[PDB]
Amino acid sequence: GPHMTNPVVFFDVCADGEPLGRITMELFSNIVPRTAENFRALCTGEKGFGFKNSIFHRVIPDFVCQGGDITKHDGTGGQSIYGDKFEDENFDVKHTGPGLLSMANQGQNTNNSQFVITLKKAEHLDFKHVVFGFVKDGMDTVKKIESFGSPKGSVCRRITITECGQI
Ligand SMILES: [Cl-]
Repeated sequence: GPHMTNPVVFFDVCADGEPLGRITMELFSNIVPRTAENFRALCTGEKGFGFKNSIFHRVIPDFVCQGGDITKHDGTGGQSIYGDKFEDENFDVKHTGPGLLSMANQGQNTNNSQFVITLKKAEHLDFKHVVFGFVKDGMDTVKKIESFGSPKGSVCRRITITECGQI
């Protein structure tokens, strides 16, 4: 669960030139170490690729803010530090409320770099998507991102991760 030894990472987010603030996230390395490590390394950029300058390409109010397509920047791409895809590590954490970080996928064992931040409980994603962290500060920034979304997910401003890293 939450723990002092878990890594902490951040995104600084902008919407068409407007600063939205910083999201700070704790990653459950103690539950899903491979999945947490992937996300952490993508935040620092240490493998030579990562989340910096990527966008939130799909935002559905009352559901998710989705980003992490670092290879195509449109929802069709993504890549992990382990290759194009990696396994669903476990489903020990459920989608019990807002502010959870969960891996996007297109089927079993197809995790890459795409992720969502939840805006609500989502039981239907349990045993389907791996939850690997939570927003510890900056949920206000997440609600700003939500404000630019729409029912089908298109966004009215380009929402970018202008800086990111590990605390
Ligand atoms: Cl302890």
